[PDB]
Amino acid sequence: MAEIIQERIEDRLPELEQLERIGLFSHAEIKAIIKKASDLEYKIQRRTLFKEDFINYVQYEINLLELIQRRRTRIGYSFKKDEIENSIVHRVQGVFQRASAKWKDDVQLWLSYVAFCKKWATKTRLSKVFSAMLAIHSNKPALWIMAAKW
Amino acid sequence: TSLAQQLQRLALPQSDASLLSRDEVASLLFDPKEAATIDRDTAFAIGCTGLEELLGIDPSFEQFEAPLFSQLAKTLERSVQTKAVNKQLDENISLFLIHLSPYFLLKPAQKCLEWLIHRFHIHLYNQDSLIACVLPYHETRIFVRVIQLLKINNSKHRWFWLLPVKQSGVPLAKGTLI
Amino acid sequence: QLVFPLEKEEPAIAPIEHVLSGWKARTPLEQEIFNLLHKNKQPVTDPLLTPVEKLEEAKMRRAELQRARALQSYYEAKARREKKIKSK
Amino acid sequence: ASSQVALENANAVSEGVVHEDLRLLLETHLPSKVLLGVGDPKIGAAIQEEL
Amino acid sequence: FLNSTKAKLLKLTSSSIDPGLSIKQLGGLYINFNATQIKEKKKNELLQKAVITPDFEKNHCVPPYSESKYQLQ
Amino acid sequence: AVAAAEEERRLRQRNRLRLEEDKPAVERCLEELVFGDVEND
RNA sequence: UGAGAAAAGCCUUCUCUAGCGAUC
Repeated sequence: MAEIIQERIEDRLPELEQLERIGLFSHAEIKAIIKKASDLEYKIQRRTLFKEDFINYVQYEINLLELIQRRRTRIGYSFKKDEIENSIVHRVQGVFQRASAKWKDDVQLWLSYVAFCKKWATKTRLSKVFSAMLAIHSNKPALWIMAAKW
Repeated sequence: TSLAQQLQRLALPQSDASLLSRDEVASLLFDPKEAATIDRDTAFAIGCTGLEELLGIDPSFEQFEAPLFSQLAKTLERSVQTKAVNKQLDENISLFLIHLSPYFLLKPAQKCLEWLIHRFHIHLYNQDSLIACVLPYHETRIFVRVIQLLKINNSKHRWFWLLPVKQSGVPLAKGTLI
Repeated sequence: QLVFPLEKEEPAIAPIEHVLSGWKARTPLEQEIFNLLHKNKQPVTDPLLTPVEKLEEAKMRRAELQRARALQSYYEAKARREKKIKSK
Repeated sequence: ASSQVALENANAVSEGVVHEDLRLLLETHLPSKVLLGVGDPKIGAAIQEEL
Repeated sequence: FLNSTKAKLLKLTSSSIDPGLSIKQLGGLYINFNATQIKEKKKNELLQKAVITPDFEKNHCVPPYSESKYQLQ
Repeated sequence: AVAAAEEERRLRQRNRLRLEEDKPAVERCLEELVFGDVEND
């Protein structure tokens, strides 16, 4: 139940406390982020699972990344990218991998995963995504063109 | 039963049992079994859709977008705040129900009423306002549903004479009203 | 903690470029394209993207890898130049 | 792709020979020290000869 | 996102590679990357499963709001 | 190292001050998504 | 057998399966 969610929140804690070190975020903002992260985490660890919960989780993390990106330019602080941004991107990649494993037939989820890998992920991670796509969706010529186009 | 009478007289809507459990949920649009499987986001979406539909027919509803159909109203729960906040909420809900009363037979008004019942529990806190809103349509069946939402079992209650139309599922007769 | 077996295991998903090496030619279309490339100088596969199983021909191949790396930096630098112009 | 394609593969599996579609899948997604599990001993020998 | 390449930025070809299917032809991406379709479907499917139906005014007695488990059994 | 820590504390206070006075309209849209709309006063 | 026997309406405690969840 809450043991896995607790593990994930304690994993999320260090980048939040580093953000509090930055001065990018205030303590009440950290509390609100923790609360909403726990609320979103509780939905995707249930016995009955829906795709929209995964979509909302991914969208919330993307919005948090965008907010951090906007605030870093105003502050002028460019250090500690790896401590926060890479951790968030790794968590989002794990969420995408679980969602794609659960629902293989949904092409739209695969394309959203490809788009996020293009925007935020290393090129080799995007390379692995196309191989997973073409392995089970080799009967669609358009997907072959998109991989060759990239 | 003297202790039982004292306890049942001491009962208040704030300390209701349904606040602390999801076994039963009151809903105007759905049966309680399906109503207990609805997330707050879905009910908020239904309420916003109903209000957006209502805005087309009548503009003057826009003032209800902020206090009742926004994120602040989404997070707000009445039991946590003080009596002054509840009084201001009562004024806002009474005004919105006065505005809703002409359009009650339409579906968007039913969606907005469903969102209000889901979020603010107006069937417990604002019985008089709801009855005033729904009373001119006592010959309809949606009136019977709204009455079935309320709890009027006690014979000393103000609205006890409306008990049979809840128990039998029939509209109120005009002769009884007269 | 000790993990057994001691031998390491490769990651589950190959990143496309490793997979491209394994394929050969059997279609007549592939044969002509295969033949025209080797009679000339152009390689079939990207050397830096596609790893190979770990004298003079190795030395010139290393020079080819250095040139291929040089073009990638040149294209990136030219891409950086146009990005700076659009920012301005 | 089609029912006629499926019927051709069904005959090849019964005879124990390797159809062109089967080799196309095997060559593409198998790295080339590989253990392959098959239900028929005859098709296993045929694959080991071709690949 | 569908067609935004750096080759478009640095012009090297007259025209680009065209995939036949487009995002607009499909339902569209599930997420937004700048400053909902499943939510309307969930709302619409939930709306169809409502006690208030056509001929609701036609029926003479409203079905009971709630039943005890013993009576249902 | 105590004086070094006191130097960092004021740096956090200086960064926190600058992020609150001026906020663009796009940022306020983002903060409602990330933090919600809750008033405790 | 002997809180006699018989029938209706409410709470309390608990038993079985069946999907579902474990793929990062």
